[PDB]
Amino acid sequence: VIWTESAFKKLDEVYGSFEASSSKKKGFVLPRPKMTNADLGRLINSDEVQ
Amino acid sequence: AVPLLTRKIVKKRVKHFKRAHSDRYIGLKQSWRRPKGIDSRVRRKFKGCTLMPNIGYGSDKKTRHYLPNKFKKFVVHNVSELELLMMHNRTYCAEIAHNVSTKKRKDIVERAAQLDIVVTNKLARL
Amino acid sequence: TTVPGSLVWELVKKNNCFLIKQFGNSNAKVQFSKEPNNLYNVHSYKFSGLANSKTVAVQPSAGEDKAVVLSTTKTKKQNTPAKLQHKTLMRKEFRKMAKSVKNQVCDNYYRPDLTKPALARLSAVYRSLQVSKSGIKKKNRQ
Amino acid sequence: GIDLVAGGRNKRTKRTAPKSDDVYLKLLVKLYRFLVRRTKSQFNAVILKRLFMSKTNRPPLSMRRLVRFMEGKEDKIAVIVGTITDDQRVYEIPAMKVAALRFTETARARIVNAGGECLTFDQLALRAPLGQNTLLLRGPKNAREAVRHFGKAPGVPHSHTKPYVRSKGRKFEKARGRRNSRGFKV
Amino acid sequence: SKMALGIKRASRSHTYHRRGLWAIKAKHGGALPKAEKPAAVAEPKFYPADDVKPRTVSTRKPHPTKLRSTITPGTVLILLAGRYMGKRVVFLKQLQSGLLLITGPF
Amino acid sequence: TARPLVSVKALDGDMATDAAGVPMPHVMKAPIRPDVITFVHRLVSCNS
Amino acid sequence: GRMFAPTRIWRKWHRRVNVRLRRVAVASALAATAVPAIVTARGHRIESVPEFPLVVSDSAEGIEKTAQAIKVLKQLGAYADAEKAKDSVGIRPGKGKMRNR
RNA sequence: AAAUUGCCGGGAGGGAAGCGGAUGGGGGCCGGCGAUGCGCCCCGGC
RNA sequence: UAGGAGGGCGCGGCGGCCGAUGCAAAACCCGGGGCGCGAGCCCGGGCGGAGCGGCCGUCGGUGCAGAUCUUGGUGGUAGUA
Ligand SMILES: [Mg+2]
Ligand SMILES: [Mg+2]
Ligand SMILES: [Mg+2]
Ligand SMILES: [Mg+2]
Ligand SMILES: [Mg+2]
Ligand SMILES: [Mg+2]
Ligand SMILES: [Mg+2]
Ligand SMILES: [Mg+2]
Ligand SMILES: [Mg+2]
Ligand SMILES: [Mg+2]
Ligand SMILES: [Mg+2]
Repeated sequence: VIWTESAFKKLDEVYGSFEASSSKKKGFVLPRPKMTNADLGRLINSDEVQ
Repeated sequence: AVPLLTRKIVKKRVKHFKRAHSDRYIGLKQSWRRPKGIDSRVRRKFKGCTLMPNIGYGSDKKTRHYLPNKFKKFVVHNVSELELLMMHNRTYCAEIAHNVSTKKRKDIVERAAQLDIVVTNKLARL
Repeated sequence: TTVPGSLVWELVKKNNCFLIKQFGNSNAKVQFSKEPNNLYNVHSYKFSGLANSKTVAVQPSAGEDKAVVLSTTKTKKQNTPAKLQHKTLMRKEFRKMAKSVKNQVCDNYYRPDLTKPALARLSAVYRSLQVSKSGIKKKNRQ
Repeated sequence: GIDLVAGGRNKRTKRTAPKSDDVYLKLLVKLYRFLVRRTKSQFNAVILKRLFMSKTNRPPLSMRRLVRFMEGKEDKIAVIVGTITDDQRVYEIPAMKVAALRFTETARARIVNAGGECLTFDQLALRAPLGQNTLLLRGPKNAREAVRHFGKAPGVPHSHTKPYVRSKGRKFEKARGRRNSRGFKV
Repeated sequence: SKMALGIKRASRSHTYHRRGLWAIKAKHGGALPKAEKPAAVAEPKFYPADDVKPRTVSTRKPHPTKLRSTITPGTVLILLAGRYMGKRVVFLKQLQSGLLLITGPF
Repeated sequence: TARPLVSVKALDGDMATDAAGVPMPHVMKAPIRPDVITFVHRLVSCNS
Repeated sequence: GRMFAPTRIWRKWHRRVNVRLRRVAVASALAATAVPAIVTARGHRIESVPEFPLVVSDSAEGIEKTAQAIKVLKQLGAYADAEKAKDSVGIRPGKGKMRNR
């Protein structure tokens, strides 16, 4: 995808963020992933785990 | 261009598994179809009747798909995917696909000679 | 990879443009990956050239004698494809190519995983160029 | 010939990997494979075996029950391998730390505005890899509407199973087998 | 007494006596010597793609083939195969590789 | 308070301006979910 | 004679997906546009594009001619991909080459 | 294309033929069917 | 066996990706060479003279030895009655 500079700055106004009614679409917030950080390397090799 | 396989290829059966009663009829193809009869001597496995394929006739995993060359075959359509067998020429053998042109075959074979890749079709279409 | 390497692998482990799979999905399946920056072109997460920040490529150069390019991805510049790979055009002989590859792959702890494989591909590429120069003097079958 | 049932091969089955091909769930699966293998914590074993569950074996757990379960145990981190739904029937929620697959966007806001911290299973694996001071939970499994239909048949004595009826009303299975005055009382 | 030979060989003390750790307690002080890191070649001409294996110097030391009891230097033997089958010859001595050495006389 | 900026790549014959990047959208960070993508694409391409 | 169970016009041609599930899927697709390894895996020639996500100025909005659009693709790295499509156009194998495809 | 027929060359036959497992004898066909290259050295220049 | 499930092979489309093709595609023939236990696949040669394949997702008028099956052809009976 090649975004023009007009479209890119209003992609936020269109899809919004993790806030109620922030999106131009009604009844929609961005899905949240089942993991915040998907780096198995960093998880498994972190000091806590190791 | 020297085979890497260091184990003798053993085959528990070389004869094909022809379909039961492929002999009496012409319309029946030679390809195997399990006899589903209720009184079929083949399904009941009387001695003297054709043998069915079991899983027991399977060949060793470490000597499977090796040609008589002791290489596993890999079919290549062009130089682009010929060149990706650099570090498998001791275990993988190129075969130029059956529908390429003789012109492109010359190029693939020339490329494979200098990449030192075993090819079983270097005398094809000339 | 804006997303992490493991996630890229779980995204492209089953289909991508660089994957050549033949002989079906049975026990006969043969899998290679033909992206430029995969060394053995084996389609695994160790060697995958798309699911990794730190990848090395060893390629014969364009039409010119005995010039090898060794490239390593820049980890930090990673969302900049035009400036994504540090390419290194070296044309010296083999022993000094091997020392430099060890310098760029293993000795700086860039990615010691691919110490031996990168050198093996370097041997193969070097002798490929050597025979493109000289010709088929050896049948290479004993 | 040896006297065995099915040659001894185990005839029961269990999940060994989720039917779901969710890449994030597969990555959690790899993480907890590592943890249960190198760590030998029974907690990791249970968590793994419960990521290998369907959504009817992972029913939602709401705060009105989570707060019950957290009443006086704020030091321990709550773990629910499932979903946290809010519950507009509770008013004051203690600031609690809960790890789960999903949070309904209103329940996550409820927890944040209550001042607790709302985790995923990787963040859980950061500060409780062996599960120090954790409180594992399950939602109500047999609370599902479909379960009200299971068990011994509707028309046998002592069974309180809901029979499949296309609509409630006087005309829909009330007459003969549900009262003495028409036939018999089930 | 093959079994008795096996036991006497397998005894730990006699394993010491055979492997001769004494007179290795002679050269290197009164303690067994260390080993080092040889083979500093650092000059690989070529890198094989598959996992590298070098050649074997067979460290196994096969027992010499035993001679028959009824063969003594000075017997008359009977050849059986080859161009001299049936020839009656003389066994001179068992040569060092394990084969009999015979003469006609010629 | 941190989100990366995307530099806009201007073209030839573009006026000079003291401009900076566009901050990365939050949508451009959403979970990448290939199974949902293939399911929804299956049904929407069956919808024509 | 007939065919078995003849095809009928009242099959389920159009299937329904939840509006929120369409939106979630569009979110995941937008996210996947931003990852260079995903685009390159998916089959686009991007070795010369400056930055991801690739964003060009509003001066692009005013262009009119196809030569101008090509020239715009030249500053960017897209034109390798555009050429890939242009020289990979070829007749569809099969019955599609007579069903108006 | 097969069913089916002819001609040419081969094969075999004491009231069936065909098929499975053994090899054996004929054929017909396979040079990735089967290798000649590694190390050590001395020039002679590259 | 009746039956149930899993993993695969194969035919024809659609959305994608990688290709082949007048230096010969599709099809079909072969005492040709192989791979797989097997469905089946890969290569060689001939005829052929213009298209075709592979991988991922997905869809279907999708796999024949029988039905006194349907259409078309061909036999033995027979150079007989
Ligand atoms: Mg019966
Ligand atoms: Mg037994
Ligand atoms: Mg009663
Ligand atoms: Mg015929
Ligand atoms: Mg007679
Ligand atoms: Mg027979
Ligand atoms: Mg024979
Ligand atoms: Mg049908
Ligand atoms: Mg048919
Ligand atoms: Mg038929
Ligand atoms: Mg049938």
